[PDB]
Amino acid sequence: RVSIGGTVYTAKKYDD
Amino acid sequence: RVSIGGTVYTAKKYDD
Amino acid sequence: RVSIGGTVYTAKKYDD
Amino acid sequence: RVSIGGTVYTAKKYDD
Amino acid sequence: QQEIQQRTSDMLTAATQLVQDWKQVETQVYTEGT
Amino acid sequence: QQEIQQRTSDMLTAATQLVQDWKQVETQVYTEGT
Amino acid sequence: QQEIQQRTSDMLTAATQLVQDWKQVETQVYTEGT
Amino acid sequence: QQEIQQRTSDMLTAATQLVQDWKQVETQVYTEGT
Amino acid sequence: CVSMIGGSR
Amino acid sequence: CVSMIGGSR
Amino acid sequence: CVSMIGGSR
Amino acid sequence: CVSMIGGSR
Amino acid sequence: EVIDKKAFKDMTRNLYPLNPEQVVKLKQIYETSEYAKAATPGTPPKPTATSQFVNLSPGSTPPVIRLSQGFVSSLVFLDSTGAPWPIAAYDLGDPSSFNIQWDKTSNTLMIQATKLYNYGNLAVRLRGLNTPVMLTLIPGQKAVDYRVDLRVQGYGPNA
Amino acid sequence: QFVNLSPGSTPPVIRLSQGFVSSLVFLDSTGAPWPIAAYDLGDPSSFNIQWDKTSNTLMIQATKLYNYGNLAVRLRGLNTPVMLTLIPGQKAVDYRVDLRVQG
Amino acid sequence: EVIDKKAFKDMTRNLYPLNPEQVVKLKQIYETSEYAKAATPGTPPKPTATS
Amino acid sequence: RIIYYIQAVIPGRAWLIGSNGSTLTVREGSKIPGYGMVKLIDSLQGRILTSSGQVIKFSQEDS
Amino acid sequence: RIIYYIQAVIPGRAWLIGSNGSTLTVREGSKIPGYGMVKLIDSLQGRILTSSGQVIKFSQEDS
Amino acid sequence: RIIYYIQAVIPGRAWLIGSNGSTLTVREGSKIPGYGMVKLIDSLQGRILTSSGQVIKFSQEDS
Amino acid sequence: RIIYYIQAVIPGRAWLIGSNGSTLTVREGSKIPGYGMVKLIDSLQGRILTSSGQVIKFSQEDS
Amino acid sequence: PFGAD
Amino acid sequence: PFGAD
Amino acid sequence: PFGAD
Amino acid sequence: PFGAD
Amino acid sequence: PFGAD
Amino acid sequence: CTDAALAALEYHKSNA
Amino acid sequence: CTDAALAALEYHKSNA
Amino acid sequence: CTDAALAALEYHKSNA
Amino acid sequence: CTDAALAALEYHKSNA
Repeated sequence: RVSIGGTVYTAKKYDD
Repeated sequence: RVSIGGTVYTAKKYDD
Repeated sequence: RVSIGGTVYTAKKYDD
Repeated sequence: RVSIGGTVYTAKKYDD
Repeated sequence: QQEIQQRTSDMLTAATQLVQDWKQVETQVYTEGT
Repeated sequence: QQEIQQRTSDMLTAATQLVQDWKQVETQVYTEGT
Repeated sequence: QQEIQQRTSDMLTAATQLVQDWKQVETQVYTEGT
Repeated sequence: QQEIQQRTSDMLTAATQLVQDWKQVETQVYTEGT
Repeated sequence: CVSMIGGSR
Repeated sequence: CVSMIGGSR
Repeated sequence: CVSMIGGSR
Repeated sequence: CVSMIGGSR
Repeated sequence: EVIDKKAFKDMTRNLYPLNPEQVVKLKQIYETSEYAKAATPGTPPKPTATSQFVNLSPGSTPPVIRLSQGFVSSLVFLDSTGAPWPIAAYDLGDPSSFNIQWDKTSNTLMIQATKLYNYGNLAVRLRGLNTPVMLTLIPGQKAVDYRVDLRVQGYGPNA
Repeated sequence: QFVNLSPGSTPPVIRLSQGFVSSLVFLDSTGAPWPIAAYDLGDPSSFNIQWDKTSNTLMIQATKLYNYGNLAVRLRGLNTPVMLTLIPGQKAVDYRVDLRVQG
Repeated sequence: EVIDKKAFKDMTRNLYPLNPEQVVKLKQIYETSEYAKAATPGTPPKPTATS
Repeated sequence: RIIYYIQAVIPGRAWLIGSNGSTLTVREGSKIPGYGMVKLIDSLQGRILTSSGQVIKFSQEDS
Repeated sequence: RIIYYIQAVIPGRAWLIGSNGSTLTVREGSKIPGYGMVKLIDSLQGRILTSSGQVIKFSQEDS
Repeated sequence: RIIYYIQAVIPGRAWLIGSNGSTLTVREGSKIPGYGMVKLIDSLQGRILTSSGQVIKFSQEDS
Repeated sequence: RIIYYIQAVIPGRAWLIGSNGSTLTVREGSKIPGYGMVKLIDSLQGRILTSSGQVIKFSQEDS
Repeated sequence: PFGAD
Repeated sequence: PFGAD
Repeated sequence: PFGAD
Repeated sequence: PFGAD
Repeated sequence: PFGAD
Repeated sequence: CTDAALAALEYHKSNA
Repeated sequence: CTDAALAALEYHKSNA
Repeated sequence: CTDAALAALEYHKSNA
Repeated sequence: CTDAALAALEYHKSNA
């Protein structure tokens, strides 16, 4: 996932 | 950040 | 700063 | 300064 | 090392077209009834 | 070292276009009614 | 020392255009009412 | 020594144009009313 | 702020 | 005097 | 006699 | 006889 | 897959070489350059609307019109009673340094100095006047005459 | 603004902005419209003026950033033209100016 | 990222070789030259209306 | 007294409007009634330093 | 006496307007009533030095 | 209470229709009467996670 | 008091609408009745930090 | 890229 | 470029 | 180019 | 070129 | 070319 | 899916 | 977020 | 800024 | 300013 600020902010590992 | 004078004036490190 | 006479006349160092 | 005769006629040094 | 430049060129070629598509704005059309 | 001149060239090409875009001003349009 | 000549040439090219822009004077326009 | 000649040529080029500009006299215009 | 299409577990 | 686009922590 | 643009501390 | 534009102290 | 990430970084640096911060930097520099270019040297002429009395007797000095380059200076001609005095004709010496706009019926001339410091003169033959009105137009002064009310000595067709 | 046409009075100043429309309506001392007979724009490369020939309202768009000039507005019943100085790039932009001429 | 900053400095020096102060310098020099060119040598003739 | 605000400012001249609706124009050194004599005209900030220490600025409801 | 202000000034001539509405034009050396004789005409500053020491300048409400 | 279904969904906004025929539009964080505040808008699944734990989805008679 | 919401925001100016239907436009430092003086205008987030600590944002039913 | 589609 | 967008 | 702009 | 301009 | 001009 | 999205959203909110 | 912007603004104001 | 401008102006006035 | 101009003028007048 990447933010609206232009920088990338992603989660590590999450499963459902 | 850069001023309206054409010179650069930036903060060091500030997180919210 | 430069005067209307065509010659340069500038201040040394002044801050506020 | 140069005169209307075509010859140069200038002062040496005068500050106001 | 060269595959890096090849990949970057490919993404640049895609992105020029993508940005060109995003810049396009079709002007509105007004249709008058009879 | 040469990458610095390459970068300066790219940004100068960008800056000339940006300045040209800023210089553009579309004249106002006056639309009279019927 | 050659950078001096390069810089002088650059600002001379800028200054010729600047002076040319300053010499330009658009003649006034008189619009008559109906 | 050669810089003297180059300078003299430059100011000769300027001075011919200045004299040419001074020689110009724009003829008067007479506008008759309606 | 999140675009759902750029999702990865 | 501040333009928010040039924002960086 | 001063042009404000040529201002520098 | 003096032109002020050619003024120099 | 780190190749993809770093290739995208180099990619986005090449596509937009100017950062969003440096774009505002460049815009501010451009605006400052335009302000420096458009700034007049020294004090701009004071915009004044003056009134003069035109004396046509011999020995009197023709009135002076303070102009400025690219600015409109309007002379309206009035008789001693203050009434309008229409203009029969005008004659502009050195018309390469001044541009004059005048509809042929009215009494108002609008002169724009095309040159910085080149001064000249102007003749204005009014309706009922045998003696033409002589003026000297001088641009580049510390005052710019936006409007001048020239009170000619005679009595015009309006009383 | 109130336009004083007596000699010695400073011509009104219109604050413009590059690419923005500033509309001057010309009114007499009673506040009624005062139609425009003609106008004369010095330095028309820095200002674009739109005006249908009947009304009393002028629309200037500042073409250049900070290049200022002047403008003459000859009204219907006025022998004395109205002189204004147009200055763009200010800290205020006059979207509309109500000019109360003296006559 | 210092390469970006110094490239921007070089870029802005190349795009606008004349500083905002040097621009007013050049404008003043140009106006002075025009004033010298348009100056009448000696006293201009007195404008007289004779009879 | 009468408070003067900047109506418009450029390098050199500055057009001011007071509390009476009067319009004035001032230069680097020029007398202002009540405010003394103009000492400096900062066109970039829209400020005017006068001799009496009073500072002329754009009106609060105008800038 | 009568106070003379500079109406316009160019290198050489200088057109002056007094307090009576009268207009004159003066050169490098020229008689001015009450002000003596013109000694110098500084066109750049808009100044006129006379022999009596009185200096002719543009009017305060005109420059 | 009032049951809200998704009428349409896109990255960002989501147009919802309740049981009363009322139409609303919601963003990443936005108050919904009864459902609390929007916590997440999954546009691909057509889901909306709210703060109260209630999930807003396309109506069964509409998906 | 009177609550002010952002009607529109750009780098620099920001047009606000209050609870009375009044409309203002504010800049970096500008007096707002009740809210004090503007301290910062975040255009990207649509926030306005004032000196009194009150934050002006887009209306809940408008953003 | 989700499983609850 | 912030997180409170 | 100042700080009181 | 003077200082009393 | 004189001084009494 | 949703867990990863919420974790990334909170990571972006905490790290602007 | 806003802390960095305000710090940069005060740095620009103190250093013209 | 202002102090530097006034100092430069007085430098130009004293040194014509 | 004017001192140099007057000195040069008198120099030209004395030395034609």
